[PDB]
Amino acid sequence: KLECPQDWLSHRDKCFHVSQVSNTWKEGRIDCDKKGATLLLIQDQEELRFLLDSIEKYNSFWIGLSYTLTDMNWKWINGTAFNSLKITGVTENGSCAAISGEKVTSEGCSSDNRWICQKELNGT
Amino acid sequence: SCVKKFTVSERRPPPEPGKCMSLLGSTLVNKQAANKPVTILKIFRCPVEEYLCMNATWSGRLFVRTQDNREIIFGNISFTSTDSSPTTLTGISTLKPWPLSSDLWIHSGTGDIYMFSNASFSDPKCYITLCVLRKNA
Ligand SMILES: *[C@@H]1O[C@H](CO)[C@@H](O[C@@H]2O[C@H](CO)[C@@H](O)[C@H](O)[C@H]2NC(C)=O)[C@H](O)[C@H]1NC(C)=O
Ligand SMILES: *[C@@H]1O[C@H](CO)[C@@H](O[C@@H]2O[C@H](CO)[C@@H](O)[C@H](O)[C@H]2NC(C)=O)[C@H](O)[C@H]1NC(C)=O
Ligand SMILES: *[C@@H]1O[C@H](CO[C@@H]2O[C@@H](C)[C@@H](O)[C@@H](O)[C@@H]2O)[C@@H](O)[C@H](O)[C@H]1NC(C)=O
Repeated sequence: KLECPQDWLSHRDKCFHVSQVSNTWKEGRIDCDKKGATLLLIQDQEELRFLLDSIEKYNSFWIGLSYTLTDMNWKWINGTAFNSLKITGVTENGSCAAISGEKVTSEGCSSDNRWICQKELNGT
Repeated sequence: SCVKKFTVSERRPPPEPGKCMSLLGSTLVNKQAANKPVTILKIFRCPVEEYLCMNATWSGRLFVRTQDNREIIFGNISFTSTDSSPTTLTGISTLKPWPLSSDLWIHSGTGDIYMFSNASFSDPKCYITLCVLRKNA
């Protein structure tokens, strides 16, 4: 068991930080890096429902998933390609993903949202 | 004077004449002041390019999410762009009776959405459709 930082949420093999500050997906990404963390990488629906039940939940929160122009595909910031969790939207209306209420929605990267940072275990 | 720019999208190009594109989100205009307990006034803007500098139309739907994950579309908005002039607001329609509290309203001058941070609903967002027009449309 790893000691989790001050005012950070703990669930399974992860530490979570919900921002109160709103900004673009890129500025959100930079902020998680300055904290020695990365944007949220959703493992499963159990991790998702933990956050929903402990988050003000009606607002959108940037997650570590975007449409990368080099790959021309939806990819997690960890390099893993996205599979069906489903991204909701009738149309292509943005290249950046966010948890909207309970659903995962695509939104414009230049939009301003809060974000969830994560610190995950990777050995000893 | 009008210098062509496209910053309302960072990973997608603007439509060619005469195609359209869907844009979802909102900007927090007073971001620097707002990111610094008290109820505060947040100003929001639709994903609309001020210096698009091409004959185009913007048509959007404004909404919030409630405490029970329901989406409330409180209004419609339109803007036009010209090759010679910056983007101008051309109309606003609000849902009557007003489905929200007095803690959110749309400004008539610009199409800016003014909200108090004490609101019992989410930050406003615009579903915009940008249609770039063909030469002499
Ligand atoms: C990158 O992040 C993704 C998303 O969090 C991880 O994907 C999960 O992988 C496990 C198996 O290790 C699956 O059981 C889950 O269903 C996956 N979730 C989703 C939503 O894809 C992935 O493991 C991470 N990749 C690396 C290399 O660490
Ligand atoms: C963009 O729209 C403007 C209209 O706002 C077009 O300007 C007109 O151009 C014709 C000549 O082609 C003139 O006779 C008109 O007086 C102009 N109208 C105004 C109100 O200025 C312009 O041509 C359009 N641009 C493109 C590339 O099609
Ligand atoms: C929400 O806030 C409304 C107005 O807020 C005002 O502006 C801030 C910046 C402060 O000056 C504050 O004292 C003001 O009240 C209120 O009119 C309204 O009652 C509030 N609504 C709820 C649900 O609390």
